Amino acid sequence: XWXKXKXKXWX
Amino acid sequence: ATQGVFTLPANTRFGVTAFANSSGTQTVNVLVNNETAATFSGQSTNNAVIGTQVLNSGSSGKVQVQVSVNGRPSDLVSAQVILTNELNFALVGSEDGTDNDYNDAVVVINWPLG
Amino acid sequence: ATQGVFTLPANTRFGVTAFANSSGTQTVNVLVNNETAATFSGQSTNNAVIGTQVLNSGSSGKVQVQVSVNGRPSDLVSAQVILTNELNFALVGSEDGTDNDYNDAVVVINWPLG
Amino acid sequence: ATQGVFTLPANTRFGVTAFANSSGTQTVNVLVNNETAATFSGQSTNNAVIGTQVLNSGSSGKVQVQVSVNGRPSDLVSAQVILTNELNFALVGSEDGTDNDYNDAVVVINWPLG
Amino acid sequence: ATQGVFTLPANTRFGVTAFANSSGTQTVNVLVNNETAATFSGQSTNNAVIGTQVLNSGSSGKVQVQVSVNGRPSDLVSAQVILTNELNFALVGSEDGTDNDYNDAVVVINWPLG
Ligand SMILES: *C(=O)C[C@@H]1O[C@@H](C)[C@@H](O)[C@@H](O)[C@@H]1O
Ligand SMILES: *Cc1cccc(C*)c1
Ligand SMILES: [Ca+2]
Ligand SMILES: [Ca+2]
Ligand SMILES: [Ca+2]
Ligand SMILES: [Ca+2]
Ligand SMILES: [Ca+2]
Ligand SMILES: [Ca+2]
Ligand SMILES: [Ca+2]
Ligand SMILES: [Ca+2]
Repeated sequence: XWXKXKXKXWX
Repeated sequence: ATQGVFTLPANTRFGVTAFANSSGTQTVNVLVNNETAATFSGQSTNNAVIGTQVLNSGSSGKVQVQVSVNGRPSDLVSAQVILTNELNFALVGSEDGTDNDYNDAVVVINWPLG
Repeated sequence: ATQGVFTLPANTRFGVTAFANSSGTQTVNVLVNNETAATFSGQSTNNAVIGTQVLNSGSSGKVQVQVSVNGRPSDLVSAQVILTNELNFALVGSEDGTDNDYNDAVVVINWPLG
Repeated sequence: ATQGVFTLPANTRFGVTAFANSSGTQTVNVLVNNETAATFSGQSTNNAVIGTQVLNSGSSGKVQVQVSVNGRPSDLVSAQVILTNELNFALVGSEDGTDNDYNDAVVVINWPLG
Repeated sequence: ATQGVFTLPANTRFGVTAFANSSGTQTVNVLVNNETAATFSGQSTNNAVIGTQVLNSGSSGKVQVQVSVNGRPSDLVSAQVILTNELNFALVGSEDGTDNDYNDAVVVINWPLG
C-alpha cells in the first residue's frame, strides 16, 4: 500500500 | 509460466497453511479440481497464520492457489520440493505491490499427512 | 549429512512453524546461536500447527531445528529453496518410527517477513 | 515474477551447463553483472549438453540466464535449492512454444566448485 | 534418511549427468529397478562433466544414484524440485572426505525430455 501512511494503514 | 498449480496424488489428504506479511488484507483461495475448497482472509505484517486446513485432493489431484488483495490478483511464485522421496512441499509466494518481496501471502501445502 | 541446520542472513527475523503427523507427541526445539529460542510440543495425526513463532537469526545467522519424541531424537531431512531470488523457505521433515513418511514433525522456516 | 536471475556469493567460481529438448535451435546467454559471459547453442530433442563452462560471479554476484529461439525470447521458470546448507543449485527451465514442457532449454548452475 | 533414490513416472526417459570436484576419481552408478544402467568415472577439480546419458525409468520408475571413490561409498544428499508443475530435477551431491562441500560428485537427473 503506502507504508504506514502516518497512522491509518491501508485505507 | 503458470504458478500456484500443483498435481498431487489423487484422493490424498493434504495440509494448506497461509501466512501474511503485508499492510493489505490477503484473500487466499484454494481450488481442488477447479472448485473452491477453502478460503482464508486476514492481515498481518508479522507472518501471522491467517488460515490452516486439511483438504482432500480428490479424483483429479489438481490443487490451485490464488491470492488477491481487495480484488487485485497477486502475482504468484511457486515450486514443489520432495525430501527423501517421500515428503512433499508445494510452496507459494505472492506479491501485492511493487517492492518484490513476494511474502505478502505465503502458502505452504504439505503431504502426506497422518 | 547434517540436516536441519540453516545459515540465514544475520540479524534477520524469520517465521518458524511446526506441524505434527504421528501418534507420538512431538517436541520441536528451534535453536538460534546454539541456544533454544522456541519450543513446541503436541500430538496430532491431522497436521495440527503445534506452534508458530517469529525469531531473530542473531549475529551468526545459524538456525537449527531438532525434533524428539519423549527424549528420543528423530531422524531429520531438510533443504532450502529460494523463489524469484527473494523468498526463502527452509524445510524440515522428521521420522520417529519405521514407516519412513518423514512427516511426524514437519517444520517450515520462512523469510523475509514484513 | 522475474525468473532466471540469481544472487550468488560474490567472487565465486560456479558451473553453468545447458541442455536442449526442442526441435528449435536454442541460444542460452549467461550474464554476469549484466554483461554476457557465456553463450551456448544447439538443437536436440534428447537432452544434449550444448554447453558447460566455469565462470566467476564477480564483485556483484549477479548471474542471469536468458534463452531465445531464432531471436524470440523463451518464457523462463527458475528456483534455487540448497542441500545440507552447503551445496547450491540454480535451476532454469524455458518454453519456446505451446506445449509447456519447459524443458526446451534447461540450465543448471552449481557451486561451490573444487 | 535414505538419499539418492527417486520415484520417476514409470517408463519415462530421463537425462542423467555427472560433474566432479575432487582430487579423487569419482565412480557414479545409476540403478534402474535395482540394476545398474549407467556408470560414469572421472576426475576433476573444475566441475568437468564425467558422464551424461539418457535412461528409461522402467516399470517401477525407481532410480538410484550411488557414488564411490577408491572403493568407498560417498555420503549423499539429495532432493527433487518441480518447476511450473512440469519440469523435474532430481539432484544429488556427495562427499568423499572431511571438508563437507558435498560437490565431489554432483549428479543431475532431469525429465521430461523431448
Ligand atoms: C503497501 O504498503 C505494500 C505492502 O505492505 C508493506 C507493509 C510490505 O509488506 C509490502 O511488501 C507489501 O507489498
Ligand atoms: C494503500 C492504499 C490503498 C487505497 C487507499 C489508500 C489511502 C491507501
Ligand atoms: Ca510485497
Ligand atoms: Ca511484504
Ligand atoms: Ca513416521
Ligand atoms: Ca507420520
Ligand atoms: Ca516446449
Ligand atoms: Ca521440449
Ligand atoms: Ca568434499
Ligand atoms: Ca570437493
